[PDB]
This record gives sequence, C-alpha cells and structure tokens, in this order.
Amino acid sequence: GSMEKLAEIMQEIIEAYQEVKDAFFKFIKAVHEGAPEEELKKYLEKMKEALEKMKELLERLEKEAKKVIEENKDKKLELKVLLMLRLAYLLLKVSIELTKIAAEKLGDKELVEELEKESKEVEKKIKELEERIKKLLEEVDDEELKEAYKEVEEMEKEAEKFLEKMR
Amino acid sequence: SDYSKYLDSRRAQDFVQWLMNT
Repeated sequence: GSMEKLAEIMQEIIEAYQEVKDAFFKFIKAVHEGAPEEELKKYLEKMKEALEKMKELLERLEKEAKKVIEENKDKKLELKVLLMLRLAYLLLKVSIELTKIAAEKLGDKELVEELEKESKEVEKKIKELEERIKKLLEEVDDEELKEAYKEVEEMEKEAEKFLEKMR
Repeated sequence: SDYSKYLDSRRAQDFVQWLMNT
C-alpha cells in the first residue's frame, strides 16, 4: 500500500542523494588535484542527473503524502508523513547546495542560476513544512515523533554547518 | 574533520525506518 510506497520512494530519494554525494566528493577530490575538466564535468553531470531524479521523486513523495493525509485525517500519521517529507527536502536541499558548489567551481553560471532557484524553492517548502509540523506537535502525544522532529532539526543544522565548510 | 554522521545516507535510511515504525 501507500505507506510502503512512501518508504519505497524515500529509499529512492536517499539513493539519489547518495549519488549526488558520491559525485560531489569525487568532484572535490578531482578539482583539488587539478583533474581535467571533462572528468569534473562528468561528475557535475552526474550530480545534475541525480538531482533531476530526486526532484521527480519528491513530486511523487509529495503527491503520495497528500493522498495518505486527508484520506486518513489522522494527526499522528500526518505528522509522521510530514516529517518524512521534511527529511526528503533536507536531502534535496543538501544535494542542490552540493551541486551548486561544484557548478560554481567549474564556472557553470547557468546551472548555478537554476540551482539558485531550486534552493529557494526547497527552502520555501521546508518552511511551509516546519509550520505544519509545529502545529501537529501540539496535537500529537507521541514523544517518539517529537524526538524524530528534534533529530531532523539537528540534521539540518549539521547539514548547514557541513555546507558552509564545503564552500 | 568535515564528515558529519548526520549527512550519512545509511543514517537517513535508519531514520526513515525508525520514523516509519513509530
């Protein structure tokens, strides 16, 4: 069913995130050696193709999350599903910002422009989700979910600290 | 020095698996 489907999409999002990371760290290693630009551009292309994949999977996650919510109209399930979406968009945000860092080093100005748009859009979606999630925290009485919210919060803080160290 | 356990994709998988099984 759709709860399995949500988890399955999440696995595909995490896998595409991993491809972005793998390409980014190989890109950074290659750029510090002075690798030829065709290899650098390969890794940037790999990040872009995986980002495209993640963007589409997030649209599937989102359209599937919405059906599960509203069909269930359950607070705990909605909170669970928004926290999954909250995690997926964090992974997308990291993936965008890593590709942006690579695009900037390679001087790919049009990709950097497009990634600027994607990162503001994901920031906006993250802030919308934070607003809904904070509302449900009052409404649910499962401290496991409250710990899960605290965890993704600490994930984003560490991810931002990591992103600043890269650029 | 740069590695963050929080960026780990296995951690994200385990976090989903935890969150999903709550």
